[PDB]
This record gives sequence, C-alpha cells and structure tokens, in this order.
Amino acid sequence: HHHHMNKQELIDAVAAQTGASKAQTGETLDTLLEVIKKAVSKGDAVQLIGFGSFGSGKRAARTGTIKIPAAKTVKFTAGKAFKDAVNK
Amino acid sequence: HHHHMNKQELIDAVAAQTGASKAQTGETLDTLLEVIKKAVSKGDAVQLIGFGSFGSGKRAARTGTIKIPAAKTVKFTAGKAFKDAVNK
Repeated sequence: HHHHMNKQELIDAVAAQTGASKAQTGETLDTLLEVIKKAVSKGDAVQLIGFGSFGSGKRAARTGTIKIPAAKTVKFTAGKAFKDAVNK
Repeated sequence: HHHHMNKQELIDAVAAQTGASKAQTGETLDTLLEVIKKAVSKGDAVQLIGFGSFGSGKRAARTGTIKIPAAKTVKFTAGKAFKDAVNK
C-alpha cells in the first residue's frame, strides 16, 4: 500500500469535518468498534449501507498429521458503493 | 445470522455510552466511513488496532468465452483481538 493511516490520523481527518474535538471523535470511534465486535461476537451482523456489513462465519474442523478444531471467522462484505469507489 | 444491527441501532448503542447526541454520533460515523472509503480508494490502508485494517487488492484480468478485465478489491483483515473475541 502507498500510505498507512493510523487511528490518530483517521480521528484528525474526521474531527476536522464534524467540528467535534479529537477527544470526542476518538471515544466515539473506540465505542463504535467495541459495539461492532461485541455484536458480531454474539452471532449478529452489522450492516452499514454504502460501506459494508460485518458478520461471522463457520470453519469446520479440518485435518492437515495435525488437527484443527472448528472455529468462527470474522467476515466483512463490502457494499456496492465501496467497491465502486475503489474501482475508479 | 441471529440479529441484524442497522446503522440507527449502532448509533443508538454508541451514543448511549459516549453521552453524545444521536445526531452527532451519526454524523461522526458517516464521516468515518467516508474517510475510510476515500483513503482505500486512493490505495492507502487504514489500520485500527484491536479491530482490523482496510485496504485494497488487485485482481488480474481473467477469462471464463467471456472476458473480465482487471479490478481492485476491497480487503478487510481482522485483527487478533477481533478474531479472539469472535472465538469465545
């Protein structure tokens, strides 16, 4: 990738456009991320139209001789508007 | 999935924990999503430690007789803490 935006740079860009303090913006982002993780961890899906949806998937146990038990996965599905934006 | 949280429910949960109005919380979320899409569309990666990173990938042209030209993809890579949370 060209550049790497970290959380502080994301907070600074967003704060500039909302007018909110960097402190409030940052707590709001941190809580948004916690709520999404909590919800998906419970087996729910979070849909953000124009961005995408977070959700979980299932992995069955699989052998490779080692053994891997079943797990859940973190799934992100980008929405049309995100994919279209990245293709321009 | 069990339940589906939409943007208004995500805003209501977050607003409750920050104290911010639902209006401010919602504009902050909308701007965060726009900034992430803009950044990835430029070829940058956004890293949110404890959640994950957004980025793009490349798809080369491929034949299947139909023809599909090269595209860019939307990539989300969940961080350790998200995966561990979903596996509990």
